[PDB]
Amino acid sequence: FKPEELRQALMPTLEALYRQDPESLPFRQPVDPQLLGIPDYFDIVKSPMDLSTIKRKLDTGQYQEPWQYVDDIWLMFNNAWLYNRKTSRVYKYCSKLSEVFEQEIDPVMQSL
Ligand SMILES: CO[C@H]1CC[C@H](n2c([C@@H]3CCCC(=O)N3c3ccc(F)c(F)c3)nc3cc(-c4c(C)noc4C)ccc32)CC1
Ligand code: NI
Ligand code: NI
Ligand code: NI
Ligand code: NI
Ligand code: NI
Ligand code: NI
Repeated sequence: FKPEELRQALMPTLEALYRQDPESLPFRQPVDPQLLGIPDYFDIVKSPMDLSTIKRKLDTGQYQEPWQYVDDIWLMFNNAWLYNRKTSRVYKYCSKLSEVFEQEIDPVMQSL
């Protein structure tokens, strides 16, 4: 896997997430527990992940192969499904992003 060519295949699936409005809005920056006043967040969520961090990882070439990228995307989703209640807007928005992601990523993984 050449990093620039891998980035060209993976990045459209990240943009597809960012395009989701409002559903990507809680995911575009790292969760800020001090601003949101949720001091238990880093207790429950051991490994934070968000779209901005995944973008930087993609841009800088830290994904050697596509399943590490998939793994971080799902970590983002999984953190929010763990921390947030099923009835909450963030949780529902998370499920929406995951639905978009599976639609986007499956053709890309098969082409890779
Ligand atoms: C500047 O952009 C705004 C900042 C406030 C944000 N916000 C909000 C605000 C505050 C409360 C009321 C509300 O409805 N919010 C909100 C706002 C926009 C959304 F798209 C959304 F789904 C929820 N709640 C957030 C929750 C989380 C979160 C994630 C992801 N994982 O664990 C937690 C906790 C992250 C952000 C939240 C939503 C986007
Ligand atoms: Ni593009
Ligand atoms: Ni939408
Ligand atoms: Ni390499
Ligand atoms: Ni993982
Ligand atoms: Ni598409
Ligand atoms: Ni699938």
